Amino acid sequence: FVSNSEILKPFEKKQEEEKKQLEEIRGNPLSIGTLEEIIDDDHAIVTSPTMPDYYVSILSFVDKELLEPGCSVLLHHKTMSIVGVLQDDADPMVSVMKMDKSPTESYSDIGGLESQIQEIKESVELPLTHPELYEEMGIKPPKGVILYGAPGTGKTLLAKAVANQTSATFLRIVGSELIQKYLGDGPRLCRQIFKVAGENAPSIVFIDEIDAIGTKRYDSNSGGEREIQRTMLELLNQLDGFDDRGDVKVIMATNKIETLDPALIRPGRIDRKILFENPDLSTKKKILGIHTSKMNLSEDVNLETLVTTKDDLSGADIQAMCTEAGLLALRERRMQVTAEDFKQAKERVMKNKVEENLEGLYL
Amino acid sequence: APSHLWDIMGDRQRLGEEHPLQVARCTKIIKKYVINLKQIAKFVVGLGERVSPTDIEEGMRVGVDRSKYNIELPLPPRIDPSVTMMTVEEKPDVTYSDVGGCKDQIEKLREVVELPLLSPERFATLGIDPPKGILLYGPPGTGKTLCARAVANRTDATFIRVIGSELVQKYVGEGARMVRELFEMARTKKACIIFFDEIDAVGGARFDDGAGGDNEVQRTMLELITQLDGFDPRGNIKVMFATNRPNTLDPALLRPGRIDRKVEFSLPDLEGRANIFRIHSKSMSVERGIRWELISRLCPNSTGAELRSVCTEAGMFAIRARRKVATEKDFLKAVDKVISGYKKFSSTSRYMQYN
Amino acid sequence: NVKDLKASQRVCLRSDSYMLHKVLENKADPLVSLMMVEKVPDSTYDMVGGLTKQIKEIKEVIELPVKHPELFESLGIAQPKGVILYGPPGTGKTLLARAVAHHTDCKFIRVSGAELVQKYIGEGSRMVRELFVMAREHAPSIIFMDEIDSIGSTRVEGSGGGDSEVQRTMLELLNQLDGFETSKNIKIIMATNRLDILDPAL
Amino acid sequence: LVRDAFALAKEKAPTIIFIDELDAIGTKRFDSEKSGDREVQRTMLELLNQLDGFSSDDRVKVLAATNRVDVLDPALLRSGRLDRKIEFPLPSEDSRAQILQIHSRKMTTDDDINWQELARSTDEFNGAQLKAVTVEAGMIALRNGQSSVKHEDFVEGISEVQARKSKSVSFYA
Amino acid sequence: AGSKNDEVLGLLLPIAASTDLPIETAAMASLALAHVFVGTCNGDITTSIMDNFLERTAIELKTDWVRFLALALGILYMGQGEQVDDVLETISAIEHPMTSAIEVLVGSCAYTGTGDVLLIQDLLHRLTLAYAVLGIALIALGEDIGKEMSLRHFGHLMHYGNEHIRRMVPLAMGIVSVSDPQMKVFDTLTRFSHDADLEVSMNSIFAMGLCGAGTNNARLAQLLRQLASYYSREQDALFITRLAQGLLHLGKGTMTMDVFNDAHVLNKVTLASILTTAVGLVSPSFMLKHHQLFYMLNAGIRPKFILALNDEGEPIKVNVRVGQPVLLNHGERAELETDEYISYTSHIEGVVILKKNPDYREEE
Repeated sequence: FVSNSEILKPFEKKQEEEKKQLEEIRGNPLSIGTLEEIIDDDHAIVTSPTMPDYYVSILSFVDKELLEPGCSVLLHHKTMSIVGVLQDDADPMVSVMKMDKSPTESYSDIGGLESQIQEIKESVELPLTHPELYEEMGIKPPKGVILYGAPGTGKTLLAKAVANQTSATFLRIVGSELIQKYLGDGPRLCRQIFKVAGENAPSIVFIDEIDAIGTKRYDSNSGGEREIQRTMLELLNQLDGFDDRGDVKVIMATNKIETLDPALIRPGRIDRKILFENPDLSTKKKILGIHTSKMNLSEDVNLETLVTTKDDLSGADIQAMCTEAGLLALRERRMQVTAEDFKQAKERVMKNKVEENLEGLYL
Repeated sequence: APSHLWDIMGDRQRLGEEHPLQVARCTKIIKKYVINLKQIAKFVVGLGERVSPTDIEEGMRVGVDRSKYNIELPLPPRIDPSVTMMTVEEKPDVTYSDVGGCKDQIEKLREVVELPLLSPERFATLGIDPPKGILLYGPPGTGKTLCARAVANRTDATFIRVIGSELVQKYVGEGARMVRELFEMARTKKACIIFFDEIDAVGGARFDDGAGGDNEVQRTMLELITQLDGFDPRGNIKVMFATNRPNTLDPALLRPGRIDRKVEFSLPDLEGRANIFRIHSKSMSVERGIRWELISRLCPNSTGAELRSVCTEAGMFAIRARRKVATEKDFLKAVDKVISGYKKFSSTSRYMQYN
Repeated sequence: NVKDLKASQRVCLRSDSYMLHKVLENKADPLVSLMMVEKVPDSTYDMVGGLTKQIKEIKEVIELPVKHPELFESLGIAQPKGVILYGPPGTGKTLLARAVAHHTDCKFIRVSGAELVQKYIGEGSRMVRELFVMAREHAPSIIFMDEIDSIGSTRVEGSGGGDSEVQRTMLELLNQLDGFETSKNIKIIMATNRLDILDPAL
Repeated sequence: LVRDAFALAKEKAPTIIFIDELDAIGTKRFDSEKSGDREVQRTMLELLNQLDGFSSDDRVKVLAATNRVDVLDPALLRSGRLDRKIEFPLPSEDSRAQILQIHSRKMTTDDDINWQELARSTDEFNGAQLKAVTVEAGMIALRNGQSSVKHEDFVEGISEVQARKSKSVSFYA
Repeated sequence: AGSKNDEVLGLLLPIAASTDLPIETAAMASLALAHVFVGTCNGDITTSIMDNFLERTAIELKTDWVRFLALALGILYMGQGEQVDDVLETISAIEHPMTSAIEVLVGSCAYTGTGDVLLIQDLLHRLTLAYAVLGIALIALGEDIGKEMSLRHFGHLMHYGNEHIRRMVPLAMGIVSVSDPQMKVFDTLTRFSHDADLEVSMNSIFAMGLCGAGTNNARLAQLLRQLASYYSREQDALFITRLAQGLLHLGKGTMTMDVFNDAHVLNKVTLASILTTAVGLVSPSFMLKHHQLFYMLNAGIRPKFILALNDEGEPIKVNVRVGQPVLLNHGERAELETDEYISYTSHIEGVVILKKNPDYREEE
């Protein structure tokens, strides 16, 4: 009664009078354009998609902080005055960006790697989940981790489980997409990658399978060897010269990182170097049980029998046999996969599917 | 709430026929002003009401009315580039005392940059010329960029950091415009500092044979050298060149007169690496009675980036090893971890001397 | 009202009053630069002779989990990502990819790796993986790869053919389907000539 | 830009157009597949044609200054454009003594410095390296607090790092 | 604070009746007597306070010492229950504008912890005074639902035409946010940090130290450093801005002040500090006052700790992984976490006892 007269009454009166002004303020066409620069006198310059040029005064419904060079604002029809700023919704630019929310992964499927998980979990998941450990101690967590090892160890699933527990933005940058056909777009792409990751949350930056510049192999994209440095050094300047408090976490992994320029690795920012090797007979027993957990197995099929047959195989080679054994029984359409299918599946993977070279051997 | 106070002026600053101004540039001045529009159209007009005859200058953006063209208000030139507006930073986090060590490489930079800005009358007595440019390269990982942000803190003025890949654009010839964007603000904003990061991807002397496209990069330096040392000796502020590859740089770029003070970072010795752990001892947790001179002595000569990783990892042993605070035992484990354990790639440590 | 209005809709904008009048039509199926949209082709199994032995290989492998998604889900395995053919060009290996899309009632879409790289503001690298979105809104995709390598028309018979960048990128995008959407409706159909043309990662 | 430059040069009197850093113009070679070119070549063709047919008679004169002649257009040098070939060898003993002394005209010294003595300490230095000697000499007096630059400041300025100078507690015995 | 003594009836009681507040600015012991009896009232202490409002002469019309006596009755009658209505009827006998500020304070202290529609509407009607807004955030502490929803009711208080109400808005935000810092609270205090009225910005500074209680700086790093531009504009901005900055580091950053715990017990000692120091922080704040009013915060400091003993105080080591410490033993602190062993009674932080079973026993 008393408060409603001093709150609801003056508020509803000002809102109705404000809506009456919106007809004279915001016209029917409401032209827009691109903002170039702003001046402290409340006057700016806006360029419409038809490329005109005008100089007007900055009106209400906007502040000095909301105005940024290169944005889009709202104009007027006859007077061409700036009505206000128009925020950009439905992602900043690209809708296919790898940014997602809470993917599906757990720690049970990545089991067996816990020796290598403890290092990456403390440097990535720990400061995001429990920030009070690094902030109260005074130490600064590393700005990223790097992975190296033999192909097939399943380095992709190591960082996939981090995005689920952190429940934050998770980005992926393909190493083969770093370069571009047109010269000069290489650093323009990498500049927009850290720009989006820096605006919303510390998030995650994960780069996998970098073939860039390595042993050429792209004759349809010509950089002239000058685009090599400009594209790669752009990633280096964002991990060093760019001012950051340690929020941005950039992860790089591929088959062989030795061919890359060690200056691009930027030592001292990445304090975690994780190596991956082939698991032994004890670890493969736990990995085999993971892929066969959701699989229906017969009574004669033993997990310890298939592990003994496996020799010089990575984590990806174990899942290949479980997938091939399911396809062999799929042709006969059996509910429970018998033991004869696993015997024929393990032989075809290590023969036709997996080609084992000599490399360094000397028996 | 703030919009209601500005609606009173809406009957003037909005409905007026003045404000709808067409921005253009005056090509020719006759003392009749030939002014070229953005639509590729030109006209000739005189002065305005409040327009002063000395305000209009050759090659300056001048706004005119949309209906009947007449000069109304002048505007600052070079309105097209939006790129250099974001290059100016504000209040870098790295302070002047963040660089570890008493090394004299700090005293050389403050006298050629901070001294003429703070005390311009000190060198005016002897009538000398302060160094225009400087040189900082060093091996990667010595904290060279920390010294660049340390000078900007004491300067308390405009600081510009230019990326080596920012100068080269997606068109041929636009990189020449990028150079004039930097030096134009030098006359507009006095007593500022420009900085170049990774100038190797910029710097020329790539010769010719066999690539066929190397002439696009060298034209950026030919514009950069011309805008730096031209016919008219135009210069005010200090120019900083920084890269990790001194070998691939233009040997003419390294010649003096565009650069005077040359400071190359080196590996800190036992006394140099001692202050690196002392400046980090104020942070984290250090047990009372631990001598950091023995820790830096066991660690061989390496870059400063790997020295801060020792203190970072030293605090990480207490989690797995079940410790309260970082002790001397956990410090010895970091020597075999940060240094001896990481010896496989992922590092420089005097790896690249030239290329 | 605004309930019947959505993105990419051709409408009629009045002149004097500067207001919306009505809706004319929608946006055409082909988008961006070059978009190949073919739904329910005319190629069937009867049009392909002598490959019946190989038709059973592209049926119980490719076609089977598409029609019956509950098979590999019950068996505990994962749906196959992609299948590549090894043979000489011009023998009709592309016809087999268009014939299987008819029986599965899908929309056949090719991939030209030459035009996937353009230059715009924010769209520069979007065009490479833009074909992934076109397989999102429409689940029956069965993406097919075109412009494999040099058959002796163009030059550069050795080194790479440019497909190694697009093929390995599209296959990596399949991890987001099972990780986030938890369903994979996208399948990459590839082809080549020799065995050693592919990268060792594939 | 080239056509409009020489178009006014007739009405603007023999302004003697000066062009610096010619390394950007004069490259030709050939174009096969990658390494896109010919966009710069169109600028060269205007420089060659304007200085031949319709100009370069009396009031049209152009001075060109480049860095290295290893890469340029062999057709750019012609009796109708560039006649005299001028080389600037490194200054001699008596030549460096005069150059170093002129840069000190704006400084304050006791006139006890022997510039011919400093010329012998400078071995094969260009005109740019000579100017840096007077700059370093002024910085030594600031740290030492000297009210005037003496002779040992120029000698110590050479020992300081400018060109071909390293020191920094490095002794090979 | 927290102590109870019956010897104050012969020392501080007769001094408070000297009516030295409007003249000599003395006889402030009413604030001292509030810390004596906590949760209970007194007949002689309350009577001596009402005697100051009984004369209501021209000398007593000053508004500076009005709320000094109200804080005395607010602490004594805090949590009184249904017996607060009998006291409000006695105060309502004397009709003076000073009685409006007493009823909105003492009345809100007894109902603290329970939300009510009639109690909130009565506090909003008195705005057209300082503790009338703080009474809404005080009674909403006991209800976690009404605590988070009170943020939207605070932003609606800017509809008034007077700036004295707007400057009191951020003071209520620090009461509900004193436990844990929130992201939505930081966005609201940003608007009050920049204003033409200095009293609006200074009150928002003191609210930042209360909301960030329990830590040093999280999102407040750039917010406290944004106030560096106000040092040259106002000379009083030097002490006020740095006063709330020390509250985040109070007790070396480990100590804090909160009315909540694992047992959900509201502490009247902490409420006797923040509520008394909110209004009249410094001399230029609100009306003319002194610099001695903000020292009440030292009596409500509650440190966080975890400790284990056996019988006579022999130290026993536990295992608790928290922020620095990770896997502590003895003489450290912890929050919202226990050990892997079996405690005795509290099963929470602080000083506890460990009792091990003969089946599974793991010790040092």
